[PDB]
Amino acid sequence: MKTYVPKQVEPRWVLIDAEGKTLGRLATKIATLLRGKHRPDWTPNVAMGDFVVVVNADKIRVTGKKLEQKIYTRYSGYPGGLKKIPLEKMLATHPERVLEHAVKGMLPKGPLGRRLFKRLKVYAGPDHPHQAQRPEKLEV
Amino acid sequence: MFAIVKTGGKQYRVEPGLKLRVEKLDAEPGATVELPVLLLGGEKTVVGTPVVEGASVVAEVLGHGRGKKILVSKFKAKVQYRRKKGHRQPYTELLIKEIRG
Amino acid sequence: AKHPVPKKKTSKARRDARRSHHALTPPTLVPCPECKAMKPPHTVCPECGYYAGRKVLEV
Amino acid sequence: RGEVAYSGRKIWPQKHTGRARHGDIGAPIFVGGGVVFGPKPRDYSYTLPKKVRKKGLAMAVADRAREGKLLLVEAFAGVNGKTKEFLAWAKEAGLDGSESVLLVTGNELVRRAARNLPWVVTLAPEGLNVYDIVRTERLVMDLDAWEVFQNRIG
Amino acid sequence: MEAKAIARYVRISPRKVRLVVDLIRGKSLEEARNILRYTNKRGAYFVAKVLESAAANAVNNHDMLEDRLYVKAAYVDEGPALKRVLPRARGRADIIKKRTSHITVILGEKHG
Amino acid sequence: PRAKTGVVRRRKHKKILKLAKGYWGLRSKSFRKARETLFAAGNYAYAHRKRRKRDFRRLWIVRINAACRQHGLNYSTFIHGLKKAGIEVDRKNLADLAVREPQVFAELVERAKAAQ
RNA sequence: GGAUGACCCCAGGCGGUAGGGGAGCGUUCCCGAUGCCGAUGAAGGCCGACCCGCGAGGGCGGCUGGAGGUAAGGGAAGUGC
RNA sequence: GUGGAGCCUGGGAGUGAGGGCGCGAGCGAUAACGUCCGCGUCCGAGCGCGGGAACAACCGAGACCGCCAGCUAAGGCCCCC
RNA sequence: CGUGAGGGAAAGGUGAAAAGAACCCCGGGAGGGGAGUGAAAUAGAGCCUGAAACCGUGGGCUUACAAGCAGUCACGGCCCCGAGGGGUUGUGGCGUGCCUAUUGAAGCAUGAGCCGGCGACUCACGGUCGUGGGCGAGCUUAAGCCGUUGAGGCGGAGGC
Ligand SMILES: [Mg+2]
Ligand SMILES: [Mg+2]
Ligand SMILES: [Mg+2]
Ligand SMILES: [Mg+2]
Ligand SMILES: [Mg+2]
Ligand SMILES: [Mg+2]
Ligand SMILES: [Mg+2]
Ligand SMILES: [Mg+2]
Ligand SMILES: [Mg+2]
Ligand SMILES: [Mg+2]
Ligand SMILES: [Mg+2]
Ligand SMILES: [Mg+2]
Ligand SMILES: [Mg+2]
Ligand SMILES: [Mg+2]
Ligand SMILES: [Mg+2]
Ligand SMILES: [Mg+2]
Ligand SMILES: [Mg+2]
Ligand SMILES: [Mg+2]
Ligand SMILES: [Mg+2]
Ligand SMILES: [Mg+2]
Ligand SMILES: [Mg+2]
Ligand SMILES: [Mg+2]
Ligand SMILES: [Mg+2]
Ligand SMILES: [Mg+2]
Ligand SMILES: [Mg+2]
Ligand SMILES: [Mg+2]
Ligand SMILES: [Mg+2]
Ligand SMILES: [Mg+2]
Ligand SMILES: [Mg+2]
Ligand SMILES: [Mg+2]
Ligand SMILES: [Mg+2]
Ligand SMILES: [Mg+2]
Ligand SMILES: [Mg+2]
Ligand SMILES: [Mg+2]
Ligand SMILES: [Mg+2]
Ligand SMILES: [Mg+2]
Ligand SMILES: [Mg+2]
Ligand SMILES: [Mg+2]
Ligand SMILES: [Mg+2]
Ligand SMILES: [Mg+2]
Ligand SMILES: [Mg+2]
Ligand SMILES: [Mg+2]
Ligand SMILES: [Mg+2]
Ligand SMILES: [Mg+2]
Ligand SMILES: [Mg+2]
Ligand SMILES: [Mg+2]
Ligand SMILES: [Mg+2]
Ligand SMILES: [Mg+2]
Ligand SMILES: [Mg+2]
Ligand SMILES: [Mg+2]
Ligand SMILES: [Mg+2]
Ligand SMILES: [Mg+2]
Ligand SMILES: [Mg+2]
Ligand SMILES: [Mg+2]
Ligand SMILES: [Mg+2]
Ligand SMILES: [Mg+2]
Ligand SMILES: [Mg+2]
Ligand SMILES: [Mg+2]
Ligand SMILES: [Mg+2]
Ligand SMILES: [Mg+2]
Ligand SMILES: [Mg+2]
Ligand SMILES: [Mg+2]
Ligand SMILES: [Mg+2]
Ligand SMILES: [Mg+2]
Ligand SMILES: [Mg+2]
Ligand SMILES: [Mg+2]
Ligand SMILES: [Mg+2]
Ligand SMILES: [Mg+2]
Ligand SMILES: [Mg+2]
Ligand SMILES: [Mg+2]
Ligand SMILES: [Mg+2]
Ligand SMILES: [Mg+2]
Ligand SMILES: [Mg+2]
Ligand SMILES: [Mg+2]
Ligand SMILES: [Mg+2]
Ligand SMILES: [Mg+2]
Ligand SMILES: [Mg+2]
Ligand SMILES: [Mg+2]
Ligand SMILES: [Mg+2]
Ligand SMILES: [Mg+2]
Ligand SMILES: [Mg+2]
Ligand SMILES: [Mg+2]
Ligand SMILES: [Mg+2]
Ligand SMILES: [Mg+2]
Ligand SMILES: [Mg+2]
Ligand SMILES: [Mg+2]
Ligand SMILES: [Mg+2]
Ligand SMILES: [Mg+2]
Ligand SMILES: [Mg+2]
Ligand SMILES: [Mg+2]
Ligand SMILES: [Mg+2]
Ligand SMILES: [Mg+2]
Ligand SMILES: [Mg+2]
Ligand SMILES: [Mg+2]
Ligand SMILES: [Mg+2]
Ligand SMILES: [Mg+2]
Ligand SMILES: [Mg+2]
Ligand SMILES: [Mg+2]
Ligand SMILES: [Mg+2]
Ligand SMILES: [Mg+2]
Ligand SMILES: [Mg+2]
Ligand SMILES: [Mg+2]
Ligand SMILES: [Mg+2]
Ligand SMILES: [Mg+2]
Ligand SMILES: [Mg+2]
Ligand SMILES: [Mg+2]
Ligand SMILES: [Mg+2]
Ligand SMILES: [Mg+2]
Ligand SMILES: [Mg+2]
Ligand SMILES: [Mg+2]
Ligand SMILES: [Mg+2]
Ligand SMILES: [Mg+2]
Ligand SMILES: [Mg+2]
Ligand SMILES: [Mg+2]
Ligand SMILES: [Mg+2]
Ligand SMILES: [Mg+2]
Ligand SMILES: [Mg+2]
Ligand SMILES: [Mg+2]
Ligand SMILES: [Mg+2]
Ligand SMILES: [Mg+2]
Ligand SMILES: [Mg+2]
Ligand SMILES: [Mg+2]
Ligand SMILES: [Mg+2]
Ligand SMILES: [Mg+2]
Ligand SMILES: [Mg+2]
Ligand SMILES: [Mg+2]
Ligand SMILES: [Mg+2]
Ligand SMILES: [Mg+2]
Ligand SMILES: [Mg+2]
Ligand SMILES: [Mg+2]
Ligand SMILES: [Mg+2]
Ligand SMILES: [Mg+2]
Ligand SMILES: [Mg+2]
Ligand SMILES: [Mg+2]
Ligand SMILES: [Mg+2]
Ligand SMILES: [Mg+2]
Ligand SMILES: [Mg+2]
Ligand SMILES: [Mg+2]
Ligand SMILES: [Mg+2]
Ligand SMILES: [Mg+2]
Ligand SMILES: [Mg+2]
Ligand SMILES: [Mg+2]
Ligand SMILES: [Mg+2]
Ligand SMILES: [Mg+2]
Ligand SMILES: [Mg+2]
Ligand SMILES: [Mg+2]
Ligand SMILES: [Mg+2]
Ligand SMILES: [Mg+2]
Ligand SMILES: [Mg+2]
Ligand SMILES: [Mg+2]
Ligand SMILES: [Mg+2]
Ligand SMILES: [Mg+2]
Ligand SMILES: [Mg+2]
Ligand SMILES: [Mg+2]
Ligand SMILES: [Mg+2]
Ligand SMILES: [Mg+2]
Ligand SMILES: [Mg+2]
Ligand SMILES: [Mg+2]
Ligand SMILES: [Mg+2]
Ligand SMILES: [Mg+2]
Ligand SMILES: [Mg+2]
Ligand SMILES: [Mg+2]
Ligand SMILES: [Mg+2]
Ligand SMILES: [Mg+2]
Ligand SMILES: [Mg+2]
Ligand SMILES: [Mg+2]
Ligand SMILES: [Mg+2]
Ligand SMILES: [Mg+2]
Ligand SMILES: [Mg+2]
Ligand SMILES: [Mg+2]
Ligand SMILES: [Mg+2]
Ligand SMILES: [Mg+2]
Ligand SMILES: [Mg+2]
Ligand SMILES: [Mg+2]
Ligand SMILES: [Mg+2]
Ligand SMILES: [Mg+2]
Ligand SMILES: [Mg+2]
Ligand SMILES: [Mg+2]
Ligand SMILES: [Mg+2]
Ligand SMILES: [Mg+2]
Ligand SMILES: [Mg+2]
Ligand SMILES: [Mg+2]
Ligand SMILES: [Mg+2]
Ligand SMILES: [Mg+2]
Ligand SMILES: [Mg+2]
Ligand SMILES: [Mg+2]
Ligand SMILES: [Mg+2]
Ligand SMILES: [Mg+2]
Ligand SMILES: [Mg+2]
Ligand SMILES: [Mg+2]
Ligand SMILES: [Mg+2]
Ligand SMILES: [Mg+2]
Ligand SMILES: [Mg+2]
Ligand SMILES: [Mg+2]
Ligand SMILES: [Mg+2]
Ligand SMILES: [Mg+2]
Ligand SMILES: [Mg+2]
Ligand SMILES: [Mg+2]
Ligand SMILES: [Mg+2]
Ligand SMILES: [Mg+2]
Ligand SMILES: [Mg+2]
Ligand SMILES: [Mg+2]
Ligand SMILES: [Mg+2]
Ligand SMILES: [Mg+2]
Ligand SMILES: [Mg+2]
Ligand SMILES: [Mg+2]
Ligand SMILES: [Mg+2]
Ligand SMILES: [Mg+2]
Ligand SMILES: [Mg+2]
Ligand SMILES: [Mg+2]
Ligand SMILES: [Mg+2]
Ligand SMILES: [Mg+2]
Ligand SMILES: [Mg+2]
Ligand SMILES: [Mg+2]
Ligand SMILES: [Mg+2]
Ligand SMILES: [Mg+2]
Ligand SMILES: [Zn+2]
Repeated sequence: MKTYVPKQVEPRWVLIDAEGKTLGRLATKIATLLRGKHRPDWTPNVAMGDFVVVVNADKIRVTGKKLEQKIYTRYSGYPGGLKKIPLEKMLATHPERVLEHAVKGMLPKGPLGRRLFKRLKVYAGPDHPHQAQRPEKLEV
Repeated sequence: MFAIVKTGGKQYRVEPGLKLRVEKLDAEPGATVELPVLLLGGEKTVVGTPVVEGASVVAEVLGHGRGKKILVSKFKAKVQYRRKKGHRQPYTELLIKEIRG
Repeated sequence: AKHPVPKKKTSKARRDARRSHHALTPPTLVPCPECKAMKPPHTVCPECGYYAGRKVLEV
Repeated sequence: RGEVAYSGRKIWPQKHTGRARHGDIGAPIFVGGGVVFGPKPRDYSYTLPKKVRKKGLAMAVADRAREGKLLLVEAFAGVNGKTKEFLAWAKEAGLDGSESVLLVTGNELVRRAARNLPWVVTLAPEGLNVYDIVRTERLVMDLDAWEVFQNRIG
Repeated sequence: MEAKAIARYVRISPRKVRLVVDLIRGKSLEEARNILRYTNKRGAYFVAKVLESAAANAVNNHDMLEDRLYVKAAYVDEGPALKRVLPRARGRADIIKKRTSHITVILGEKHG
Repeated sequence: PRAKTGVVRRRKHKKILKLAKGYWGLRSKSFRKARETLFAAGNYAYAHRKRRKRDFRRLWIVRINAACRQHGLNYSTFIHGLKKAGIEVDRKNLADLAVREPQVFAELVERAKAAQ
């Protein structure tokens, strides 16, 4: 009788506070929210998930010796251009990239997945500029 | 009111006034059939376990047809295997008269 | 050398994409202040033979 | 490819030309070459059993008899060569030209008179054959041709 | 009203003359004349002649006014090519195609 | 008698070319490229007619999962509870109720909790 | 089942290269045809989201075309790229 | 034990380059995507489907067509999924 | 083409009738626009029909953050014809061209630029099985002869 398809939804803005949470276990939930799979009307081919703001992204937490042994790498395309940055240095320099990298590695590849990444707004420290959107705080 | 019925091995939300194609039923056009009911909804709300005892949906058979033709084609590479099959799925077109329940 | 050669025929799409830079620009033309005819700037008017207010060339 | 007009010269060397290998241009893979298994003059005749053709002859006449379309005539009173003469006769015998007629008679004047009518096929009894019987809707015969028929199917 | 001229079998490659025709498509007759007069292409000569022919058709045969005329449509079609031998090194002959063009100009009246 | 090709091949080719309308480049214009593309197209439609059934079931399941969690239980428990309740509304209609009739779906969640 | 393909019922089989077998489509030509279709438009061409057929194909309708075509049933092959 | 079982007579073949894997041996070096046999399997011809990141022969399973229905198999159930 | 012996092409169709387009216009001409002829002039001589590759003009939809054997399944947007259909494709799912040869190919192994047309299991005689009919301890003629002029019969030598 033809599956329901929603008309363009009005997206919800939620707020998550990352302080003390485990890096991967939180990414996994931000991925779900960005994909909008918590919504009973979920549709695989439209951006209809939530917008997710995150504060205290520099106070994310991690187990074991990952602060020293977790190595992000970037390849520049040039001979010898494989750069190695440990998690310690990344938190010290570009802390918001840590949760961003982890969320992005759990989103789908392709056009839609890159757009849902743009619906994530990651911030170091407790403040965020999206007061305009009035984000509903979420206990995850 | 609405009703979830079962016919042709499939399930359908129906309401009075609805035209619906289902697998081909054995009835002459213009007669009425009764469909089993798994759930009633809307005003009242009744849940089959699995079928609701008293319930029924009366529907007039408008007539029978063959679906638009589908090209069933098969091909195996490097083996000169080609098959072309034309398929038209039979059906009955029903109008939902009333949800009895 | 070993005689390089096209590996694949260029598609109608790619051949015409290459030619997206081939359109002609129209000539730059200005009215001649003497006879009102359209002529290239900084050239003697080929219609009345005037340039810089005076007659230079028989036309 | 042997009866065609070109010579048996090999048009270019076997190898190192960058082209497909070929012999002579009479080969059937060339436009204008020989043709591989085209028709040759043939005799399509064959000896059907004498008894089979005799049986067919008698059966084909029996068919018209069983139908009511076999007529035997004493002679052809009026007709002496002229088409209108035979036409007059055929009108008295229920032959209006609404049905095709195989006319079997040894009388040549009768045969000359009818043979131009579109609905009539003419034969001498010695030419009685089943194809002309089955071709036509009616069978009209001399008693002298009826006699010849009886002699041949015996 | 529309008026048309066609120059058929002009001995020039269609691709070259099309560059010229693209300049005047949609142009008023007067702008097209000035554009063709200072276009440094062999094909300006051929395109001009068909443009002027069609404008003479528009005035003389079709009750259209000169000062209203613009190039409502124009296009170049390929005629039959003249095939010619070009001798090369090593006993090899190439085939040069000297392409031909059909040149169409269609004029309308821009009421303004 | 001679029986040249005549009309036969141009008419076969045109059938195929018609079926290939819309394809890119020579795949809609060359008989040969069209035919190769259509061999693939037929096989994909067969395989995707099979796959469409699986695709839609999975969309129903994800939606049902979201509707369930709004009530503090997950899909796998809902389904087992419906089983013990003997309810046989399928995933196509579960999903639809889950969207169009939240109140009826909630009733169905209660049945599934009550039947553990 | 009815009674010798009259159609229905229920049941089971139906991946496939070399290869065996069966049933069909279409092309050219012959009988059918001194016929029949045809300028109120033959063949061929170009479209079609319509009809029939599992399919090869066959219809039908619109445009082009401008003089041929050819049934039911059979026969013969230079018969399908 | 009624099975695309078996036996008999005859028409038509194709095949007579196999390969991987498990087990059993020989050769090799208790080497080889190695070689050679035996029993079995699969690919070959199932490069059709699910799992195994991808992958003829490992695991699951023998695709007649259709369904926006249900149950399972290997394998899975934090996100990509 | 070859010194020569010798090799050896391509190329048919206006219309019923030339009535083959006077004259005017643009243009050096070619060519075209009108007029005129004709049932028809995209039958105008580069002439019946006029497919395909190939080229162009105009319109609808679409495309400059995007990863592709080019499709397919789904949904949405726009355009078109009027509880439907067609065209288009943004996103999502899936997805290793065809043929050939191989143990095994998307395969970085063969062949193919693309289209149209030509292009390969036949015929004679014998044999051997099966099959449709005729006759049956018998069956059958060959060459010829007569007849016919798309008529069929005779002929027993001979063969099984
Ligand atoms: Mg619905
Ligand atoms: Mg957390
Ligand atoms: Mg989303
Ligand atoms: Mg989504
Ligand atoms: Mg640590
Ligand atoms: Mg993926
Ligand atoms: Mg249906
Ligand atoms: Mg049905
Ligand atoms: Mg009932
Ligand atoms: Mg298919
Ligand atoms: Mg395949
Ligand atoms: Mg295969
Ligand atoms: Mg292949
Ligand atoms: Mg393949
Ligand atoms: Mg093959
Ligand atoms: Mg193979
Ligand atoms: Mg194949
Ligand atoms: Mg096969
Ligand atoms: Mg099959
Ligand atoms: Mg096909
Ligand atoms: Mg070199
Ligand atoms: Mg060098
Ligand atoms: Mg050098
Ligand atoms: Mg070079
Ligand atoms: Mg290449
Ligand atoms: Mg190239
Ligand atoms: Mg190409
Ligand atoms: Mg293109
Ligand atoms: Mg183009
Ligand atoms: Mg390019
Ligand atoms: Mg360039
Ligand atoms: Mg320009
Ligand atoms: Mg000026
Ligand atoms: Mg010879
Ligand atoms: Mg010769
Ligand atoms: Mg000769
Ligand atoms: Mg010779
Ligand atoms: Mg010879
Ligand atoms: Mg020779
Ligand atoms: Mg020789
Ligand atoms: Mg050679
Ligand atoms: Mg060679
Ligand atoms: Mg070459
Ligand atoms: Mg060659
Ligand atoms: Mg060649
Ligand atoms: Mg040869
Ligand atoms: Mg030659
Ligand atoms: Mg020869
Ligand atoms: Mg010849
Ligand atoms: Mg031969
Ligand atoms: Mg030969
Ligand atoms: Mg013959
Ligand atoms: Mg024979
Ligand atoms: Mg005898
Ligand atoms: Mg007569
Ligand atoms: Mg006569
Ligand atoms: Mg007759
Ligand atoms: Mg006669
Ligand atoms: Mg006669
Ligand atoms: Mg006679
Ligand atoms: Mg006679
Ligand atoms: Mg009769
Ligand atoms: Mg130029
Ligand atoms: Mg210039
Ligand atoms: Mg001029
Ligand atoms: Mg003028
Ligand atoms: Mg040179
Ligand atoms: Mg040179
Ligand atoms: Mg030289
Ligand atoms: Mg060239
Ligand atoms: Mg050239
Ligand atoms: Mg040319
Ligand atoms: Mg032109
Ligand atoms: Mg042929
Ligand atoms: Mg032909
Ligand atoms: Mg053809
Ligand atoms: Mg055609
Ligand atoms: Mg096409
Ligand atoms: Mg097309
Ligand atoms: Mg398309
Ligand atoms: Mg195309
Ligand atoms: Mg094309
Ligand atoms: Mg296919
Ligand atoms: Mg496949
Ligand atoms: Mg399928
Ligand atoms: Mg599939
Ligand atoms: Mg399934
Ligand atoms: Mg969910
Ligand atoms: Mg269960
Ligand atoms: Mg269920
Ligand atoms: Mg709603
Ligand atoms: Mg059955
Ligand atoms: Mg069975
Ligand atoms: Mg069955
Ligand atoms: Mg089979
Ligand atoms: Mg003939
Ligand atoms: Mg005749
Ligand atoms: Mg008539
Ligand atoms: Mg008439
Ligand atoms: Mg014909
Ligand atoms: Mg036609
Ligand atoms: Mg079929
Ligand atoms: Mg058709
Ligand atoms: Mg009509
Ligand atoms: Mg027609
Ligand atoms: Mg005639
Ligand atoms: Mg015929
Ligand atoms: Mg017939
Ligand atoms: Mg042949
Ligand atoms: Mg045949
Ligand atoms: Mg064919
Ligand atoms: Mg068997
Ligand atoms: Mg067997
Ligand atoms: Mg067997
Ligand atoms: Mg045995
Ligand atoms: Mg046996
Ligand atoms: Mg045997
Ligand atoms: Mg055989
Ligand atoms: Mg062999
Ligand atoms: Mg051997
Ligand atoms: Mg084996
Ligand atoms: Mg072996
Ligand atoms: Mg061996
Ligand atoms: Mg092995
Ligand atoms: Mg392997
Ligand atoms: Mg092994
Ligand atoms: Mg083991
Ligand atoms: Mg041993
Ligand atoms: Mg060692
Ligand atoms: Mg080995
Ligand atoms: Mg080993
Ligand atoms: Mg070993
Ligand atoms: Mg083995
Ligand atoms: Mg297998
Ligand atoms: Mg495979
Ligand atoms: Mg593969
Ligand atoms: Mg294989
Ligand atoms: Mg697999
Ligand atoms: Mg897999
Ligand atoms: Mg793996
Ligand atoms: Mg594999
Ligand atoms: Mg497999
Ligand atoms: Mg296995
Ligand atoms: Mg196991
Ligand atoms: Mg099976
Ligand atoms: Mg299967
Ligand atoms: Mg099965
Ligand atoms: Mg289950
Ligand atoms: Mg399990
Ligand atoms: Mg996992
Ligand atoms: Mg991923
Ligand atoms: Mg993945
Ligand atoms: Mg999930
Ligand atoms: Mg010479
Ligand atoms: Mg020489
Ligand atoms: Mg000479
Ligand atoms: Mg020679
Ligand atoms: Mg010639
Ligand atoms: Mg012609
Ligand atoms: Mg003529
Ligand atoms: Mg006439
Ligand atoms: Mg004059
Ligand atoms: Mg004049
Ligand atoms: Mg002048
Ligand atoms: Mg003048
Ligand atoms: Mg001069
Ligand atoms: Mg002139
Ligand atoms: Mg003109
Ligand atoms: Mg003129
Ligand atoms: Mg007139
Ligand atoms: Mg004219
Ligand atoms: Mg025409
Ligand atoms: Mg004409
Ligand atoms: Mg004519
Ligand atoms: Mg023509
Ligand atoms: Mg033409
Ligand atoms: Mg044309
Ligand atoms: Mg064309
Ligand atoms: Mg054009
Ligand atoms: Mg365009
Ligand atoms: Mg446009
Ligand atoms: Mg980006
Ligand atoms: Mg964009
Ligand atoms: Mg892209
Ligand atoms: Mg895109
Ligand atoms: Mg494809
Ligand atoms: Mg896609
Ligand atoms: Mg979907
Ligand atoms: Mg649509
Ligand atoms: Mg769509
Ligand atoms: Mg877009
Ligand atoms: Mg993919
Ligand atoms: Mg691929
Ligand atoms: Mg193929
Ligand atoms: Mg080989
Ligand atoms: Mg090899
Ligand atoms: Mg093999
Ligand atoms: Mg290569
Ligand atoms: Mg390649
Ligand atoms: Mg090689
Ligand atoms: Mg290759
Ligand atoms: Mg080789
Ligand atoms: Mg090959
Ligand atoms: Mg070539
Ligand atoms: Mg070439
Ligand atoms: Mg092409
Ligand atoms: Mg071809
Ligand atoms: Mg044979
Ligand atoms: Mg032969
Ligand atoms: Mg024969
Ligand atoms: Mg024989
Ligand atoms: Mg024999
Ligand atoms: Mg034989
Ligand atoms: Mg026999
Ligand atoms: Mg006999
Ligand atoms: Mg007997
Ligand atoms: Zn001036």
